[PDB]
Amino acid sequence: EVKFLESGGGLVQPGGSLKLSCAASGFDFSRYWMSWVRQAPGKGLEWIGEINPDSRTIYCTPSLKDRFIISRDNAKNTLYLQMSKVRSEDTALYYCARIWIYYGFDAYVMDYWGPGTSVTVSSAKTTPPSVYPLAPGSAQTNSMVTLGCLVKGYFPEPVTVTWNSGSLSSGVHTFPAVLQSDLYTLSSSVTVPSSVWPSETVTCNVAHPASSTKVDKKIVPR
Amino acid sequence: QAVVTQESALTTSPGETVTLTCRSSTGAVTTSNYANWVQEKPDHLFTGLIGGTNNRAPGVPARFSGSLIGDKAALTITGAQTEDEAIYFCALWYSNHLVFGGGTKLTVLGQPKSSPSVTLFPPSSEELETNKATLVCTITDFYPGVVTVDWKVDGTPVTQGMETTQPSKQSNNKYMASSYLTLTARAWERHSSYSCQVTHEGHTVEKSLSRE
Ligand SMILES: CN1CC[C@]23c4c5ccc(O)c4O[C@H]2[C@@H](O)C=C[C@H]3[C@H]1C5
Repeated sequence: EVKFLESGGGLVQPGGSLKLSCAASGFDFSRYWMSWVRQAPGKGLEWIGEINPDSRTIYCTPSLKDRFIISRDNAKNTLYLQMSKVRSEDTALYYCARIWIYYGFDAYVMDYWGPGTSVTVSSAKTTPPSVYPLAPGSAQTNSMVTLGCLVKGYFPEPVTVTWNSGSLSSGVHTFPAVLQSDLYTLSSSVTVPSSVWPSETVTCNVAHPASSTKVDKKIVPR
Repeated sequence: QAVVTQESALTTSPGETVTLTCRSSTGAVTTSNYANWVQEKPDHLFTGLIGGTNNRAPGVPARFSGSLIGDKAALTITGAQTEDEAIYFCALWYSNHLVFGGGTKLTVLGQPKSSPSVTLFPPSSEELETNKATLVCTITDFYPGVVTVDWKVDGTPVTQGMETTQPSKQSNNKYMASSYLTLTARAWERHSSYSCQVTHEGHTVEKSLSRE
């Protein structure tokens, strides 16, 4: 089985450095060109570069040669990417991919891809979220009502959100985080019968493991 | 400064034939661009499908094929299957670097079309006391998983300070997304009518509120 596993990602300060590794199994790595590709959150693929088997030839996207060095060690079956002078725009998932060259030596495909390793570049300090209620505006009736919980400005990911301490689970939706002003924000919603709220209490519980915090916010009518 | 352009999103049904295309800002795509097609399936699983314009990768199903069509490179799925719902990236070679297109989300209808449930929330009083205001528009239970979101404040579309998540899968296999409008508290106080508008499959769902 052709298989890849990347490592070396994580959180790095702006202006910091790191070295990513892509270990290749299941084929003779010394016979193949290898490439690096990345994907910033919510966005598409961006090629970084590629390197031939004996490292005599490296192609790279011009904007990134200032920061990034591609190398390989065929004895270790490993591809590397040295990242220096890193910047916010380097936050991304980083993938290695094998180059398959077809018969005739004039066609190729990027056939097998690693699962990716995540790099986050940020100077943010650990920051617990500000949790706010989402309640309908002061109010026409339907048989269900949708309530929510704004989990604003925390760092790092993740947070964990529950409703009534885990007791409300059906029809809970917790949305992906967005990045604003160097901090993460997400929301969670839950739908309950109109006859149930506000007669009965509905509360969101938000934990931020990195801050060791866990807070409750009752959803109150406006 | 080569740019590669793809359709943002296409929809087909199982058994139909669909073609995705790939355009170059330098002119016509040629065999010397060695067009590649890469499939992205959920949990960031990438797989090469076509290389060198028209070669299937080893092991790729015969229903996938590549060609040039006019100015453009093309990926054709002849007899689409529901498992082919995915994002497809094309990549073109320009002598010494590779450029990916922006990707095409391909929906292969595997469940009924479902219009979004949209909820708009005003800023909380507690947030306003920090001199900030965030409006939240939640969007659930839609399929296909493609929406466009716009915000208006007293008839002015918002071009700064709005942010929308990419659609993500629900446990019931429909899609969800959220959108945010960031304001100062003074801005909140100085305007009256607020609207989040969600367009899905050519129809707009609008939710609005008035301050105070
Ligand atoms: C993206 N990248 C893949 C590997 C390589 C290549 C290409 C096309 C046809 C080939 O046969 C081929 O092999 C190498 C190299 O010789 C020249 C360019 C590079 C480029 C495109």
